[PDB]
Amino acid sequence: ISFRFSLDQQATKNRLNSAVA
Amino acid sequence: ISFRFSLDQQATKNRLNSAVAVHGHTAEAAEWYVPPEEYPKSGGVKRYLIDASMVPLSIMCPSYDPVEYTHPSVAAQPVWADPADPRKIKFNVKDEVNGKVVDRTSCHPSGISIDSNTGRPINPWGRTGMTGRGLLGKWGVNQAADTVVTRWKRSPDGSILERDGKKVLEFVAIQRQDNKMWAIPGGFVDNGEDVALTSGREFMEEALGMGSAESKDSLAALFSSGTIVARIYCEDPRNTDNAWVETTCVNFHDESGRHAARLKLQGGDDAEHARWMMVHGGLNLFASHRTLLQHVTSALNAYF
Amino acid sequence: SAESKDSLAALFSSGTIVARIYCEDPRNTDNAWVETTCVNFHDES
Amino acid sequence: SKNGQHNEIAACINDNLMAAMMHNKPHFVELYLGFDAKIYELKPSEEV
Amino acid sequence: SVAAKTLLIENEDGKGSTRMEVQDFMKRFHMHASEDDKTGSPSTAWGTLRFPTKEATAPYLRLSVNDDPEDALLFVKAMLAQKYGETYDRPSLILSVTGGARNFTLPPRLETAIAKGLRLAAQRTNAWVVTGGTNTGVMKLTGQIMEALSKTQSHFIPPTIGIATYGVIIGGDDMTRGEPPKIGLEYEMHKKDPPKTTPLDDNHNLFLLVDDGSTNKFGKEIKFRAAFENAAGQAFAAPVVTIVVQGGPGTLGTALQAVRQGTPIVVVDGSGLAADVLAYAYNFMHNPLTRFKSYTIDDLRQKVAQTFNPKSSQQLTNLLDSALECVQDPNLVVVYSLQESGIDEFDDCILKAIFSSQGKLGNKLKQAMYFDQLDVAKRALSEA
Ligand SMILES: Nc1ncnc2c1ncn2[C@@H]1O[C@H](COP(=O)(O)OP(=O)(O)OC[C@H]2O[C@@H](O)[C@H](O)[C@@H]2O)[C@@H](O)[C@H]1O
Ligand SMILES: Nc1ncnc2c1ncn2[C@@H]1O[C@H](COP(=O)(O)OP(=O)(O)OC[C@H]2O[C@@H](O)[C@H](O)[C@@H]2O)[C@@H](O)[C@H]1O
Ligand SMILES: [Mg+2]
Ligand SMILES: [Mg+2]
Ligand SMILES: [Mg+2]
Repeated sequence: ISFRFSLDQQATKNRLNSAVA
Repeated sequence: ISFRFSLDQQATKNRLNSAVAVHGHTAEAAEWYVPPEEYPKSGGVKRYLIDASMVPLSIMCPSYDPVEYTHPSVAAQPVWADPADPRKIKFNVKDEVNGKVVDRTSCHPSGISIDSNTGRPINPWGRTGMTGRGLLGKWGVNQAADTVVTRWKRSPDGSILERDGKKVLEFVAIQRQDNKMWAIPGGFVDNGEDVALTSGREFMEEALGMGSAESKDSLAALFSSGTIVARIYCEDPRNTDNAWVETTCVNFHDESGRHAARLKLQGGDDAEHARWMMVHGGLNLFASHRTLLQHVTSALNAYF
Repeated sequence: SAESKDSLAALFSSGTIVARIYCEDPRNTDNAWVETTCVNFHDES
Repeated sequence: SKNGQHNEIAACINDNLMAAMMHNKPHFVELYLGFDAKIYELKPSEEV
Repeated sequence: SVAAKTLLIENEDGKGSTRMEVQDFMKRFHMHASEDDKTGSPSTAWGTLRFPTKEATAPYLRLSVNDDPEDALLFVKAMLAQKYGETYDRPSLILSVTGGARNFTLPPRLETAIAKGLRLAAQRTNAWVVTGGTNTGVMKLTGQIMEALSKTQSHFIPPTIGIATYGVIIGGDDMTRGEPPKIGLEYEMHKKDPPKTTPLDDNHNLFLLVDDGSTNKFGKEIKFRAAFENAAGQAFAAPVVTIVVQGGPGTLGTALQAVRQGTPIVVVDGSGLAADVLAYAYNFMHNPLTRFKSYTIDDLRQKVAQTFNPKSSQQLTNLLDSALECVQDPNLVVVYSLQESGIDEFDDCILKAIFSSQGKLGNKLKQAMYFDQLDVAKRALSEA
C-alpha cells in the first residue's frame, strides 16, 4: 500500500481565489 | 499486477487520418447545435424549426420567420432583469447598471453586432428560431459561472481507480428543479459581483444548501486553488437570438481528497439532489456540461 | 462489422508517417522503380 | 462450458463416460455427471 | 366457502384496529376502463382464484398504477390476518426475484445452482418472495422453488406475491365481470383468449394486478412493485433484497426503480443479459481490480446494442444512461459471479445486500443468525 500511495502522489502531481464566498 | 500495469503505461507513453478507407463517406465533425422545438416552461409555445446545416450567420437563409416570445416572469421586470427597450446599453464592454458592474462581453472572436432596427443584440453563435429574451433576464450575454469541484475516485484501499490507462475523476452533480436532468452547479452572475463570488456562492447554495467553523475553513482551503478551465458558449435550450448563456468554468480540484470529504451534500435552492458522480464520456447531462467535463479532464490528464 | 468497423476506424485515426524510402524490390528496373511511404498505426492499449 | 462449446461436450460425453466406466475411474464418472452426461444415452461399441 | 363480510385492517400507528365491512375498505382501489381515463372508476375485481391441481386458493386484487402501495400492503396484511389469525409470523426478509420472462433460456447447470441457492436462502429465512405474476421464465422457476416450500413448513406458509400488469392476463375480464367479491373463480391457462397470451402462474399465493387502461403493453408495474416492496420493508422494519437473473429491458427498469427507492440489488453475473450489462457497469464504475482496467463506455454500449437491440440511438442512450444510473451507488449493488464462485458465497452476497441497508439492525442480525455467519454479525456489531 505504501508503494501504491507513493506512485499515486508521484503521478497525480487563470488562478482564481473564491474564499470571499 | 496493478504495479506492472502502472509501470507499463508510464513507460509506453506526419500525422495521417486513414478513417476514409474504413467509412467511405465521413459525415464531418459534430456540426452545429440546434435547440429543441418546445421552449422549457412556456406552456406549449413552439419555435421556428431549422435544420442544423442552416444555423450559422455566414449562411444566407432568406426563409426565416422566428417567433417573438418573452416569459411572464421576465416581463414582470425583476431586479436581475434588463429593461424591455434594450436601447441605451453598451455591449462588448463592462457596463454599469444602477452603479453595479455587469460583464456583457462575449467569447466569440468577431464580437456582438448590434441590429439597427430594434437595438436588440443578435447572437453570433447562430440562429435558434426565436427572438426576444425568453426565460433569460438580460439582453445579450447572460454570463453564467459553473463550479466543477473534483476529486480522484478512490476505492476503500485508498488506491485511485484507473480506466483506459488514465486516472478517474469524480465531480459534484446536482439534479435541476426545472427539467430533472443532472448538471454542474452554477448560476447567472449577479450585479456588481465577479465570477469568483458567483461560482462559490452558487456551489454553497445548490450543492450544500447553505443559507461550520473549522470545516468552513476547510471549504475555504478547497476554494483557495481554482483554475479557469474554459469560457465557452452554452448549448442551453432557453437560448434565443437576443439572449444567450455563456459560461466561465471554474475547477476546484482536491489532490489529497481531505477537503472534498468534509462536504455534507444536500440539495437546496434550485437543486433537488446532489451527489458525487464519475466523469466519463457517456454522461447525459444538461446543456454543454459534457464539454466542460472534457475541458477539466483535458486540464487534469484524466479519463473521458 | 458495425461497431467493430468503428473500432478499426479508431485504430486508423492515429497514424504517423515514419519513413519515405526507396524499396529494394526485385521487380525494379532502370525506368520503373518502387518507392514506399510507410504509415505506422500503433495500438498502445 | 464458459466459451459456448456445450454442443461438443454433449456429443462426446456418452462415449467418454462409457470409457470412464470401463477403465474404473470413479472420479471421472462424477466429473462428467452434471455436464449433461445422460446415463440413458450410452451406446455399445459393437453391434449385437 | 362462506364469503367474508368484515375484515380486520391494521391501524397506521397501533397493532391492529377495528373490524369493518369489505366494501368500505375496497373503495380505495381503482380501475381504468380505457387508457385515457385518469381519475377512474371503482375496481370490483378482488377475491380468490382456484387453479387446477392446487389445494389452496390465491387472493387477487386489481388496482390502478396511481393508487397508493400502502393500501395494497394493508390488503396483504388483512388477508393474512384473516386466514392465519392476528398473531401471524411477521417477515424478517422480503426477497424479490426479477428477470427474464420469455427470453429465459438458461443452461441447466446454472439453473440448478440458482434454484438450489434460492431454495436454501428462502427456506432458512421464511422470506416473502415478490416476483411477477406470470407463468413464464424465472418467476415460474421461483414458483417451482416455492412449490417445495408449500409441501412443508407446517401451518404457516410465507406468501409468494405475484405483481402483474392487468391487460396481459388471458382471463382478466372474467376476474373483473361480476359482483365485487368472488371466492371460487377458476383460472384457465389453456383457454384461448384473443388479445392477450400470458397466463398467471399457479404457484403464487397472492396477486396484485396493476392497471393503466392499456392492452398488451407490459412495463406498467415496475414503479408500484418497487414502491410496494419499499413500503413493506419500512412497515415490518425488514431489508428488501432484489435478485437479477438474466433479464431484458423491464428488468433494467426494475433494478433502476429498486436502486432509486433505496432497495439493494444482487446481480448474478454470468446468468445472462441485463445481468451481464449490470455487472459490467458496476465493475467498470467501482471495482479496483486489474482485470477491470480495460473496461470502457464503448464496450458497454456495444454490449447493450448487441443484447437489447434498441433500434434508435436515443433508445440506446436512454438504456445506457439507465444502466449507469443503477450502479451509481456502490453499496446498493452486490455482484455474485456464477462461474467463479461457491455454493455459500451466494448466501454471503445475499447477506451483504441485507447488511448494505441503513437502519434495520435487529432484522439484519436475525438474517445473519439464519445463514449461520457469526462473523458478519460480529464485524457489524463491532463497527456499530
Ligand atoms: N440573467 C438571468 N437570467 C435568467 N435568470 C436569472 C438571471 N439572473 C438571475 N436569475 C434567476 O436565477 C434563477 C436560476 O437559478 P440560478 O441557480 O441562478 O441559475 P441556474 O439556472 O441554476 O444556472 C443556469 C445554468 O445554465 C447553464 O447554461 C449554466 O451552466 C448554468 O449552470 C432563475 O429562476 C432566475 O430567477
Ligand atoms: N412480466 C412479464 N411476463 C411475461 N412476459 C413479459 C413480461 N414482461 C415482458 N414480457 C414479454 O416478454 C418478452 C421478452 O421479455 P424478457 O426480456 O424475457 O423479460 P423482461 O423484458 O425483462 O421483462 C421484465 C419484467 O419481468 C419481470 O421479472 C419484471 O417484473 C419486469 O417487469 C417481451 O417481448 C415482452 O412482450
Ligand atoms: Mg444551477
Ligand atoms: Mg443566483
Ligand atoms: Mg441561485
